Amino acid sequence: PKMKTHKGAKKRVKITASGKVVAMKTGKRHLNWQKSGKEIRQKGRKFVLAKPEAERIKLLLPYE
Amino acid sequence: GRSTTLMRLPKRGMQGQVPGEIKRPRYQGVNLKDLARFEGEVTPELLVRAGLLKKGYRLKILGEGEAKPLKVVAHAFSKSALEKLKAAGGEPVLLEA
Amino acid sequence: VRIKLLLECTECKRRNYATEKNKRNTPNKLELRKYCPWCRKHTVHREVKI
Amino acid sequence: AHKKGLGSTRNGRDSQAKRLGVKRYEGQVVRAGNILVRQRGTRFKPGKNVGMGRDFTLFALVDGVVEFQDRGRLGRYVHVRPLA
RNA sequence: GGGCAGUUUGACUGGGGCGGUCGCCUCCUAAAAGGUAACGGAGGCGCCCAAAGGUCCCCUCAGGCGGGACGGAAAUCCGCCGGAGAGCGCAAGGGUAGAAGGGGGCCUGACUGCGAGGCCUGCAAGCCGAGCAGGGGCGAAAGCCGGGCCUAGUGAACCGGUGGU
RNA sequence: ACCGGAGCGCUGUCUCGGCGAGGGACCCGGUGAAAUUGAACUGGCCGUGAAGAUGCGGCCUACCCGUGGCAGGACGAAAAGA
RNA sequence: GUAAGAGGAGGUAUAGGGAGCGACGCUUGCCCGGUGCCGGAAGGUCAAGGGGAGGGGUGCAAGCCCCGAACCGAAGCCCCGG
RNA sequence: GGCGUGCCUAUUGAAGCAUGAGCCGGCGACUCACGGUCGUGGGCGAGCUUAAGCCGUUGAGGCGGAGGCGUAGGGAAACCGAG
RNA sequence: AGCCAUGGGGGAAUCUGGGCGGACCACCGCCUAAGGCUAAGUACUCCGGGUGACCGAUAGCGCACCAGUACCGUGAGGGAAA
RNA sequence: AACCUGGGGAACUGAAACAUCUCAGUACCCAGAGGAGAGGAAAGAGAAAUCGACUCCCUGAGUAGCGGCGAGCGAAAGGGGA
Repeated sequence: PKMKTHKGAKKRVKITASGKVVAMKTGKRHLNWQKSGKEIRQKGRKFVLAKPEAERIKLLLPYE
Repeated sequence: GRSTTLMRLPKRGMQGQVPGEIKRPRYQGVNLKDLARFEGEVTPELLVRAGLLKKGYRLKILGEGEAKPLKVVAHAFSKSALEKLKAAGGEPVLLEA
Repeated sequence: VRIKLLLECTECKRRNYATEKNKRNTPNKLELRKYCPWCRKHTVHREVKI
Repeated sequence: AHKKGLGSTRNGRDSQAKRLGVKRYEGQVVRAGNILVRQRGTRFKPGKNVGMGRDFTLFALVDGVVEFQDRGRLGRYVHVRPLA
């Protein structure tokens, strides 16, 4: 029956409604202290593509 | 080996607690190039079973398009779209008086 | 290693941070070193917790 | 098969060779950002319209044409001159 | 609470046990970029500093001969010879005195919002960062400051904890 | 009806085996299996080959086919190696 | 056996269950440090429970609901000993 | 008389002294159900197309717009809006 | 962490009574509990007939002809051929 | 024989291990009920001063939710009809 959208990556990723899957930056959690603002403002967003074609698929049915 | 590049991190602010989703007044973004396509009047009943709309609550006139001496009917009006009413049009909010 | 314990220099004016590290093994007490928060200028910056 | 006494070591570890060298040569055009040398010490030294950040590495400031400089009594330099 | 029920019991390897090991950095093996395998070579690292950061003013080694209470192949000073073998936290490599070394005055840019563009590489991270807008230190000024001569001082994501919008 | 060691009498266990005996086999007569089975028109040396050949090669004895008998090879059958 | 009951046993500690060596004749040494077994009205921690100082939301208010201290608690492991 | 080391499988690699296989007749393995997704044949056009079902049918079709698709995305959100 | 259901323990009232609007208190709505009967459209194939871009004795149901007979094993059950 | 409501309730697998989970309250055991049953007239349903027993088909929609927030699991209102 109807394939199930993967609730997970659905609950945690973006793709601009043109087809370019663009995600969210990590390595940002339990660090911060000896680090600097450079890593801060950089640790504000992310990118990606190529295998996020397979991920663009994994989204599935409602596309999104 | 690793998780499916699951190294990504979730944010999904309010991914729904459990009692359900917020029963909220959803919308309908629209353009005045669509208002330009038809003259006369753009009420709900017309635009719903024609145009776009589809049984979906508040309409918001906006975007670029053309200014014409016609009547619209919606619920919220963008400041930009409010200015295409200036050149020619009508401004009807929330119906009931 | 500790005795050099780390801290997040919280500023007054109700928050805004910059992160550092102390030095208990040095006469360093608390530290209100002059730094610049996300909002404003080079104002104050004190010391809190770990 | 009576394999008499053997031994063991410690010399199995090897650091990872990170890519080194100069990236541009005389001619190419940098565009503010196009780094040019991943060097250790001053094997090459910056000058006109060429910078050098924290790793000893010369890079880009202008839309320049690359050139070198032999100086010996100071070493070797890498200069950039765009249009003028 | 082994009387019974249920799973776990890594990988390593000149056939297996044992030891040893899984990450990073140094330079050989690397055949003049890269780069590369071995129970092939020798090694170091999971820390550090409110000054060991910062701007400006200043001085410049090791050692070599001669000379000196204690010292005395080494204390230290002096005279001269000495262009980096000194020192540059801890491994080296490399670079360095036309400073990055050693002393001092005023501070405190281990800033905020970004981010041009490259190195690297499957990805993911890692990486150098013009220049811009706020504001601040130094210096008359030119100009410098988004940590320390550098190559390790690391841990994706959820699950939570505190302060806060 | 348990494992060593030694002496006595006795014996085909051995030296060294010979004869005979009935029954299998061998010839005729009645009937008639099996595992294995790609096909074979299937000999040997010296080398060849993923290391061990009738078959490749520089080369061997020998008319065609059979019967009794021995057991070396077909990496021999029993297994999808204890 | 979930039990009901059953066996044990219409037996009674010269009995019935377990372990250990396996006639009889001679014999049995060191240690409670561990562990288990034993024995213990001090002491420690500690489950639900009792409790209520403080405390929150809310309604004008009476109030309803939740967070919840001090102190009390055994079995157990530690503790004293055999 | 010149030339010639079976087949399949397996393998860095077979005449292999690795194996399947005596011979033959026949049976016997890449489909479909949902959805996606790229390319394709057409009706359509800022538009498309109905589902259950109902009417009819005796291999006879039409009707039924709920709904999905499409025009606005951008912030997780409130929401701002070709920004 | 709601509502339903309930095993224990504590244990109401009879319409400002009760339960719910997702912990809970305030405001506003919903509906009257702890006893009961209900056709219709649903679901299926022992079975009647009817049909098929279903098969033709290795196919087809296992069983086309006396198939749940032979025969396997005490047994549950296996399962032909023709 | 199937369909049916309750009374108990698996393991293999997926997660490339594996206990939360899943497989599924699914196979399977009991019992009973009948062409039907089961169910069933509102302490409902839920945001508007909205509808109004039950079962069925559809969309709602893999949506809303759920989870070592992994595998994966996964509904109700509304509306179109019986």
